[PDB]
Amino acid sequence: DMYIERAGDITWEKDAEVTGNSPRLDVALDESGDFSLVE
Amino acid sequence: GETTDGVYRVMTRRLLGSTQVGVGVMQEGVFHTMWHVTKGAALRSGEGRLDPYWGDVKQDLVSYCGPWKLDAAWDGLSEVQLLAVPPGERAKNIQTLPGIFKTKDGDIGAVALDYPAGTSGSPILDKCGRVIGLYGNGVVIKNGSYVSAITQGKRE
Ligand SMILES: Cc1nc(-c2ccc(C)c3ncccc23)c[nH]1
Repeated sequence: DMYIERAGDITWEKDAEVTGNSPRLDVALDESGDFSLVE
Repeated sequence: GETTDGVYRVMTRRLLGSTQVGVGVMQEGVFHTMWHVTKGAALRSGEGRLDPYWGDVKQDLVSYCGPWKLDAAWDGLSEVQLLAVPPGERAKNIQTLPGIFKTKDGDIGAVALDYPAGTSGSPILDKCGRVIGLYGNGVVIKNGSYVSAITQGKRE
């Protein structure tokens, strides 16, 4: 059996760590729900 | 069981110790996660039981106790926060400007943040604290790094 445990509220937190880039990517979605890079 | 709104860990004892397989969102009495986390299996909350209500392997989404509740959308402009809940570490908000998944069916927001697979299902939020999608289905890029779709369901 899988079980759940609460980990926090869903809140925008002002002054949080800002990171990661913003790539534009060509992708295909298969019937199994797996994304892949179209090139 | 615990029905309180918020983000939750999804755990299994089927491996060594207790292992975090993913995360989800309780809203309006409904549990929302990604399909690859639970494979559609039922869940425990104390001595309470959560039964799947809705799912789709292609969307990679599943809802428990009721229909999909989360209907907010990325506006295509503003930054967002991954409320990341990694295995064995505290909930941590991480702010980012989404990139784009360009598909034959449409454009999707994507977040370029790398976390262990056990983080799948962590919500993505807008400036008003609304869930606009879930993190953990996406792609591995040129670099070897992971980019996730902002995966959102349809509310009926
Ligand atoms: C079998 C499977 N693993 C995933 C997966 C989910 C989330 C993250 C952050 C991942 N990072 C690296 C590799 C896989 C990841 C999807 N499906």
